[PDB]
Amino acid sequence: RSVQWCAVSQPEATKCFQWQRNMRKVRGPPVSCIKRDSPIQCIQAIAENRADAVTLDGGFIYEAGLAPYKLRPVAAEVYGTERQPRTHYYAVAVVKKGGSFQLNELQGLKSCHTGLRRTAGWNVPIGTLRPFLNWTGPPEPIEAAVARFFSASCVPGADKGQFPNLCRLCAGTGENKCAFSSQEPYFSYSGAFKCLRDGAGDVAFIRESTVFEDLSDEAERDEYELLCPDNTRKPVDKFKDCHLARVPSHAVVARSVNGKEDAIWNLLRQAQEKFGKDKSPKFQLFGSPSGQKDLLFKDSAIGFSRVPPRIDSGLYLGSGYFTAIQNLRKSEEEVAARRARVVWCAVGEQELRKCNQWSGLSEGSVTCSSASTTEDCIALVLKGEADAMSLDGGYVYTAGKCGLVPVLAENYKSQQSSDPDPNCVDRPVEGYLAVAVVRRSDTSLTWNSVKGKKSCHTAVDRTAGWNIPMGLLFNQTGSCKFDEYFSQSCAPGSDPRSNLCALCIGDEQGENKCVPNSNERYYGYTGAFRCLAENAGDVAFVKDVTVLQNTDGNNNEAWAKDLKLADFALLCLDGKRKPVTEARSCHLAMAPNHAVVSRMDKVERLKQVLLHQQAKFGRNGSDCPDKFCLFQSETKNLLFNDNTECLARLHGKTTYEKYLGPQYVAGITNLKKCSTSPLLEACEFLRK
Ligand SMILES: O=C([O-])C(=O)[O-]
Ligand SMILES: O=C([O-])C(=O)[O-]
Ligand SMILES: [Fe+3]
Ligand SMILES: [Fe+3]
Repeated sequence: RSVQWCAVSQPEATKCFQWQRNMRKVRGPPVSCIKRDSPIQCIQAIAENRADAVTLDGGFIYEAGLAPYKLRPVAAEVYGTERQPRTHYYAVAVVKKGGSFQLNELQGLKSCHTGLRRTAGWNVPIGTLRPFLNWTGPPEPIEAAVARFFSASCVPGADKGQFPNLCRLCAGTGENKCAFSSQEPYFSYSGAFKCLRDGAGDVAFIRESTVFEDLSDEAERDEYELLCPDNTRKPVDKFKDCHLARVPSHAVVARSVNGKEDAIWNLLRQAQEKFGKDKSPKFQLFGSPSGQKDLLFKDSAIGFSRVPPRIDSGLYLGSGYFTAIQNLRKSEEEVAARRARVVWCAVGEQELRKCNQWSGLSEGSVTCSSASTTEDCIALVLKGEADAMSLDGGYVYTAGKCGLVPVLAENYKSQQSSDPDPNCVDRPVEGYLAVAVVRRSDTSLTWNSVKGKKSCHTAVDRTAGWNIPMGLLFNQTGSCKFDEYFSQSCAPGSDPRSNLCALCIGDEQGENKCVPNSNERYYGYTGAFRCLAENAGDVAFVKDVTVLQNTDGNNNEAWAKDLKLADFALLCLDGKRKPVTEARSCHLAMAPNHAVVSRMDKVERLKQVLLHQQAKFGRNGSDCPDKFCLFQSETKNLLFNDNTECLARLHGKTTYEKYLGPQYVAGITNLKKCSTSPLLEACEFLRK
């Protein structure tokens, strides 16, 4: 079956045709070409299946990610060199030398841009100069404000109608003037450079390549330089050192659903290899005829790179640049309100309910967001759509790999440095005892003979219930087969078809079996524990407070009502057995305290909001419990552990690595080797 590319022009359809001819020629996968007049029409061809793929600028991957279309990028242009190739470029501000104005002195000058809504020609620069625009906000389109900032401009695609100034130096003819296409001489990255070049403009907003690509001679290059963001002028090659922004390369988007990703990927791979960088005159994928530029793909791209399926437009774009486009549409106050506000990610209904309820008492400082899985919560923090949540030392690793960092850690009752403690915030964290619990009665179960029995775990990927156990057991056999370790388990967030989920029970309705959220009755600390207590598994991987807090009337949920501590025992690594109260000398390992994680941009504020909220809804805080307890769900441990004495200062461990430790870090790494999350795969891709 053939893969239908969408051409947004004549000369692009043409190429696509020559592209066509040499694939079937050369025996390769087939490509059918479509014609349309523009990205949006190309974006609508795709979603009502009238074409399969189209390559697009950052500004449009965005557009394309919106309902009703909702396309997703599947391959990224790679730029640079085979040696040092990249999936990002630099939005630079280029001027001719002789003059001296810096990025702040642009008001009134004439500017040349790539087109309306394009990373480097609109989105980046206008976002950089907002502060000078004196933009009142909606309903007055920013355009209105930029058209008043510069004297004359060329902003292909702007409304000549409403924004005359914006089209003033456009060089096209009649209806071609100021068009979002090749009819307009000053369009895309080379137009905009020609504009500066021809003296129409004063500044051209383009990518770092444009002058070396369009400008043959080095010494010709010497007539231009870059406006750095530090109000300094540096040479055209110090891009790395002087750029407005660093951004995501263009990408082939395609339908999320019935994408035909395979094919696209396969056609690109092949086409890549056959007609890629000087591999076949017979036809060139990244070269356009003389007079033309960037047909289909970006002249001088060096290939394509797959985009890991966890990624959408929003995560493809990056927190920074994604929210930045959003912002071209909100007053300065609404943007500022969003920043003072801490959006919390809630995992499930229950956690969502409590979050709300806090929301109401935060006095607008805390609002709620939600997901049905932790990882889906780390993905919203990344799209800047949520901002914080408390994670197990297991998710601080993933998050860490993703760029998020530990802000504050939950603090639990001490090494008995004691007292109901006044200086907990400054009190250094102590870790928690990851233990292995079994019923007193199974006198013959030991560390050494647990293997093969049925286990109960909090969820896959957490310290206590997965990483510590599974890890002690993996050292010994090197078996990546974590599902043969125990006969049938309850390890939420595993294949509900697999063994790992055989004893899980979903909800009160036998629904949600083996899901990583509170809906599963056997999920988390308390849930792994009750999986034992109802003799579903034989060993549970929890912490010791779990047994204490859930036995001896400590828990008055029927399941737990009659259990007494004396019926439980902990398995020592030594082959011994011990009473729960002896966990200090009888535990598998010491786990690091859950930590609240956030993007780096939001740390100080988060600090604040949380240090203030705990004064009021904390353990020994004000409105608690007349009004609300932040740290009480009652054994559900929603949003935080019910045993958090407080939220304490980091003491410099403020990188998932300093925080977690060489050891712990080493360990997850090994285990993740057997397989990694689609989510860790995605972040790997956006990191490099
Ligand atoms: O990034 C840009 O400015 C473009 O693609 O025109
Ligand atoms: O450590 C664990 O298993 C947890 O925090 O759920
Ligand atoms: Fe671009
Ligand atoms: Fe934990």
